[PDB]
Amino acid sequence: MSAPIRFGTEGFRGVIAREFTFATLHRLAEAYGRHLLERGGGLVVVGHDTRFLADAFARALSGHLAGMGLKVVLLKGPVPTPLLSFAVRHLKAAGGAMLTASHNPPQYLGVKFKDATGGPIAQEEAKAIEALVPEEARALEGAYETLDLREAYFEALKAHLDLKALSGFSGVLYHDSMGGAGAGFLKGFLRHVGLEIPVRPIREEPHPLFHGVNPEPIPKNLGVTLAVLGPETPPSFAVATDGDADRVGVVLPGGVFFNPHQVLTTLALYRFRKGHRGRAVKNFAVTWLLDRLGERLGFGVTTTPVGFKWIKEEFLKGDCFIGGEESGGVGYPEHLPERDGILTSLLLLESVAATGKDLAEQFKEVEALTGLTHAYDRLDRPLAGLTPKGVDTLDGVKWLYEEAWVLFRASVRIYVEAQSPELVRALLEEARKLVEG
Repeated sequence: MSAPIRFGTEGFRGVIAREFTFATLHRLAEAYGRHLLERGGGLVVVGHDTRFLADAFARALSGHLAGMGLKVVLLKGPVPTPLLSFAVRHLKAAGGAMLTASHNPPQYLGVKFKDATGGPIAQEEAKAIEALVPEEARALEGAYETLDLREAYFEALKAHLDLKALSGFSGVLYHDSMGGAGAGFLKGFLRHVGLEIPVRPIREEPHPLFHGVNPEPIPKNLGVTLAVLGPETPPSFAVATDGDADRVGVVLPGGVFFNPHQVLTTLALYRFRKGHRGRAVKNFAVTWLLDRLGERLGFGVTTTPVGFKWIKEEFLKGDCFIGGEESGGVGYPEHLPERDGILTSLLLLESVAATGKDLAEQFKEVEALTGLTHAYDRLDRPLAGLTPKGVDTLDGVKWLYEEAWVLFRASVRIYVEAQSPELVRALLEEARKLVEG
């Protein structure tokens, strides 16, 4: 029969013109509209990133939903996922749909749904929408408004930043947009609040092929940025936002990569010292330095399986101050129960200005306070000369060691954290031979 449209951890994803076609988009639109009408209808906000035809798919989805009876607002131009999520809450909409494949290769596109709280829909809602996908659908049209909420988004951001402290930043901020939707948002925000902090753009021009790399802010896709920062000096640094800017990667002077674990713990420490209380939420693949920081300084740490839905559920409890993943996505409860790479970039900037220490130095302080050294890598039974100290199968299989951890996840992906990059590499080499044949 017709091609079954199965979702994959929130939303649908596929290769453009293969599984992700206008025909499939309209079937998904029908499912989503029926789902919303069953709950009272309302306003729906639609957005898209810079991927090829994302704009056309978004217009098609908007028209279809409008033709079904939903009030629709399509955000003007490519927008970061967090702006779409913000718009949903700001406009008091029943939900939102974002055309994006985030950090995935150029050929992919997908639809990611947000609920009224301005964050990813829960699994239960995802299943409900999936169940309503019809075998066949029509390219229904309808009238809708197209709005620009950039200014309002900037005003919302302002409310969660220490502008006085920010003005003290003495360096330059490089912003590698990777040809993605985060382009111009950092300069925009600063200009919006009259902060004369210089922002030097890198790959700012929107590009469906993201200038020849995957819009995932990791070393293999950051060659150009690692080069630009090579001869730079502290406290200047670069933030690289992914395709839809819900994630960020950092590059320091000398062309040194500052990973998600370093970003998350550095920001957790900074926010904690500013007085924020409650617990930090992290998925299963996040550094154990966060757990240690929490035990050392006095804040709880909740560990969840991989999937931001788990972090959002906890945020809505109202007793959290930060939530993060090993992929660069970080959420701030008092802002939105969503990953926001733009706010993450601005908080990193704030931390450097307020503390007077560049990111590398702030992380060194994290290592001092935790008493642990950090090294990490990912590749997709005792190992090396390490004596195991237990196993944890919350999500996948994690072998515990003294000062080292090895996680196997059959999504096979091997995540390793150890005291040195050399041990990390050795562990991966020995762990690998365990999945060979």
